[PDB]
Amino acid sequence: PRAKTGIVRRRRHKKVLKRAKGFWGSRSKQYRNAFQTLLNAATYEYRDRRNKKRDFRRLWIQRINAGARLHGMNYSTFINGLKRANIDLNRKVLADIAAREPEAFKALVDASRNARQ
Amino acid sequence: KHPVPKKKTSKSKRDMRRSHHALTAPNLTECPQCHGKKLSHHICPNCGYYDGRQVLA
Amino acid sequence: HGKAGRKLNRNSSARVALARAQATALLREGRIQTTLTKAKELRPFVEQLITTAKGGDLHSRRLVAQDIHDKDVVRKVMDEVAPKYAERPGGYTRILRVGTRRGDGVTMALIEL
Amino acid sequence: FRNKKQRKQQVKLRKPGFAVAKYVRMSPRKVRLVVDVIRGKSVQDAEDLLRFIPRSASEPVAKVLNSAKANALHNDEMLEDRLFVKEAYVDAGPTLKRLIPRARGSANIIKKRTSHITIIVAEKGN
RNA sequence: GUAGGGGAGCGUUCAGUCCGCGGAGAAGCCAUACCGGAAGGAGUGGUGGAGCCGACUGAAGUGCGGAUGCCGGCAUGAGUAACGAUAAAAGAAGUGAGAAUCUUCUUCGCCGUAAGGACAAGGGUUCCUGGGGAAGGGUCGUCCGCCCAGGGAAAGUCGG
RNA sequence: GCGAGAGCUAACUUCCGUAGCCGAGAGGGAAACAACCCAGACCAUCAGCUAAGGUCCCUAAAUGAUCGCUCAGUGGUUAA
RNA sequence: AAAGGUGAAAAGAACCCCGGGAGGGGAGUGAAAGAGAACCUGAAACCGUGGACUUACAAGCAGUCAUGGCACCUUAUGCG
Ligand SMILES: [K+]
Ligand SMILES: [Mg+2]
Ligand SMILES: [Mg+2]
Ligand SMILES: [Mg+2]
Ligand SMILES: [Mg+2]
Ligand SMILES: [Mg+2]
Ligand SMILES: [Mg+2]
Ligand SMILES: [Mg+2]
Ligand SMILES: [Mg+2]
Ligand SMILES: [Mg+2]
Ligand SMILES: [Mg+2]
Ligand SMILES: [Mg+2]
Ligand SMILES: [Mg+2]
Ligand SMILES: [Mg+2]
Ligand SMILES: [Mg+2]
Ligand SMILES: [Mg+2]
Ligand SMILES: [Mg+2]
Ligand SMILES: [Mg+2]
Ligand SMILES: [Mg+2]
Ligand SMILES: [Mg+2]
Ligand SMILES: [Mg+2]
Ligand SMILES: [Mg+2]
Ligand SMILES: [Mg+2]
Ligand SMILES: [Mg+2]
Ligand SMILES: [Mg+2]
Ligand SMILES: [Mg+2]
Ligand SMILES: [Mg+2]
Ligand SMILES: [Mg+2]
Ligand SMILES: [Mg+2]
Ligand code: NA
Ligand code: NA
Ligand code: NA
Ligand code: NA
Ligand code: NA
Repeated sequence: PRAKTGIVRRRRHKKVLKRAKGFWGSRSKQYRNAFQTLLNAATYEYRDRRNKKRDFRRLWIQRINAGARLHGMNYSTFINGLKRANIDLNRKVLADIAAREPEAFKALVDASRNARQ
Repeated sequence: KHPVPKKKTSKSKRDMRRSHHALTAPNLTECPQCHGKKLSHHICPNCGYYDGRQVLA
Repeated sequence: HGKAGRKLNRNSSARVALARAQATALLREGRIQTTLTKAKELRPFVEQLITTAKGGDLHSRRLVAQDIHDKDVVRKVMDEVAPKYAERPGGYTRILRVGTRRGDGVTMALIEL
Repeated sequence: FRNKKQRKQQVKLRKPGFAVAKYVRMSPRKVRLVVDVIRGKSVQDAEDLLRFIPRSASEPVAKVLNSAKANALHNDEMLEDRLFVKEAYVDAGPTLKRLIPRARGSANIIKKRTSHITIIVAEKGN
């Protein structure tokens, strides 16, 4: 008994191709180039899952030291002034606090200075 | 053949090239004799006039 | 540059046999249609030819016969046409452009007296 | 409604103002060049331009324009003083492959394209 | 985690068996944001116009991006190079749905120990007449050595 | 890298001994960079601590503290 | 070498419209013309028309991640 490859290769291929959306060129229309894009695509996806965390952390920091600086301190001094006191252990989300509620974050700064010198 | 191209050209490029291929529409006039549209500084191919009538209808 | 003075379409004997053939033709038929360029080229040649023939002296005739190798026509221009064109400064030839063509897509025109 | 069968016998499906010249011995691209000038404009104007455009696709494009008008007027009973080229376009037809002898023994293949010039007219509607 | 070894499965065709679906419509194709750990599977809609899922089991022409792979179709080079000897041609008139390209006329030009004429070899209706304009014709074509029908080829002594 | 031969105590040289890595090893650092330094990726996360390295700006992080050096742009190519 | 397929059966389009034609639009036959005779299905490359969101100081393996704007809400008004 024979067994053509009928319908199989079409579906596989279509699954691949349907992945290609904002895909410029023949990346989105010719199978091979599509699949091939999908390799390096893998690479980027997987690494970016890990990377996005680095990114965000950086973001939050970049805000936090700004807040710090708005009063007369910095990020080093500020976080450190929450380490000396087991009191404040926010760390995460702090950026949102310096971005939305200024007064609160002022209070935190004042606390940091008070738990240092 | 020395005059060979490296890669095949993209739809995109190959069309940008053609962005200078649009024919100009003949600016036509209204003939003051047989109300037919004709070509400026030429003879109305319809009635045959051009200040009085020259060609055979 | 290229600031000369005439047209050419072929060689040297050509533009001649042309201007002659066409001059003869027009003189004989009084109006012909041809390519707007060929027309433009013919205008002054033929105008000038009327002015030669427009003299009456056997000389003027024998001059005209150098171009018009057709006797009936030389007689025509000489004794009929020239005479008639006696009072008008110079040159009664005009060109009317018809329109584009199908064979080659070339704008045609009518030259006439 | 019903289902997919009944709708078939209850409606025949008409094409208001539609003409097609299929298989025209010309390459689509040129004819595109000609059509482009009529894209969405008075049918009168249309007829007038085709009469002066020095291209030869002009002819068949014209013939089809007219056939459309003819349809809208006799089969669709429209008002010709309000007619215009709603939409028009040229698709490639089958191709004429010809074997053209080249130098040194090798041969090539000339590709003689055809065309399905279609054009569809319509009342302006303000 | 490469060569490599081991394990569990998906998918396809055929076969047996069982449960079945199908004109109010199968398979196939087309769309989709749902499900599964993967191979994949399903719902709905569109197209279609006859047949075909699921489960279990058996057997294989069983899974493709590559091999300057094979077949086929369609692209790029691009409206580019070319249109096949540098013996140019012009006007009028006619026909025609449409003429630079066909017909006629009057000129012009080119071969003329040929680019004239007559035979052999070879090609086989290409001849003649009247039609035809799909393809062939390196452009058009109303014309053609192309298409169609009809006709034409005559030996006692010229060839055998 | 170390310990030798060969080679001019030359070569991204060659030939042996031994350790590590690459080969089949992602990630961080060294601008970029197989090997070097730090570290061995089961999967998910808008969580936290560190290593090698750094903390003016272009990327995250003290234009940080105290005591010295260097008038050179040395740092940011070499010797008698 | 390659080349299969109208429909149950030709009833396979009388007539009219554009056109020399080819081709097409009506009408009628038929369950169906979304079967029309270079007619079962009609995938992909490839060509084109319409629409939405976009693009004429930036260096682009053509992605990936994150955010914003705009648009649409048939597994689907908050998830996308
Ligand atoms: K017909
Ligand atoms: Mg981390
Ligand atoms: Mg000479
Ligand atoms: Mg009915
Ligand atoms: Mg049936
Ligand atoms: Mg096999
Ligand atoms: Mg291949
Ligand atoms: Mg190559
Ligand atoms: Mg091929
Ligand atoms: Mg050009
Ligand atoms: Mg070029
Ligand atoms: Mg050029
Ligand atoms: Mg050329
Ligand atoms: Mg040549
Ligand atoms: Mg030539
Ligand atoms: Mg010629
Ligand atoms: Mg001689
Ligand atoms: Mg014979
Ligand atoms: Mg003959
Ligand atoms: Mg023909
Ligand atoms: Mg031809
Ligand atoms: Mg005999
Ligand atoms: Mg070595
Ligand atoms: Mg190896
Ligand atoms: Mg880096
Ligand atoms: Mg820390
Ligand atoms: Mg440290
Ligand atoms: Mg910083
Ligand atoms: Mg220096
Ligand atoms: Na000359
Ligand atoms: Na599916
Ligand atoms: Na290793
Ligand atoms: Na370096
Ligand atoms: Na578009």
